[PDB]
Amino acid sequence: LPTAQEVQGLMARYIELVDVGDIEAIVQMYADDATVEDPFGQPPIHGREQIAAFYRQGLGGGKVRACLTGPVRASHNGCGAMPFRVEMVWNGQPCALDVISVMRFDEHGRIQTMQAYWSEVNLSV
Repeated sequence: LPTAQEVQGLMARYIELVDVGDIEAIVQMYADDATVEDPFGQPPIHGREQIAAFYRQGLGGGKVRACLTGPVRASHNGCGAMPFRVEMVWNGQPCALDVISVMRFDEHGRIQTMQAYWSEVNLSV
């Protein structure tokens, strides 16, 4: 179970992998029975293949970017939350999405749950 400092490291690492579009590396941060709610409110996806499929759908095009927009806030029970911005490209038009992601990590340092908070109000062109 990661310490607060290890949570900050793991979650900053997540953002880096997203930014460079390494699907394989991201999927491996997840526990075998992880769940992903993205956007939070939608039904959760479960299992490594479905999570893999999710990240391929979003990052497969290659041009997607991401960076932290403030520090990671970490707990002493293996959890953390971070604000970030995702730059992506629907029709050639640059757009940005503001997101906050909440993660719970398991006893092996792997992501057990991820919840990503955003909606259309957080999208800009």
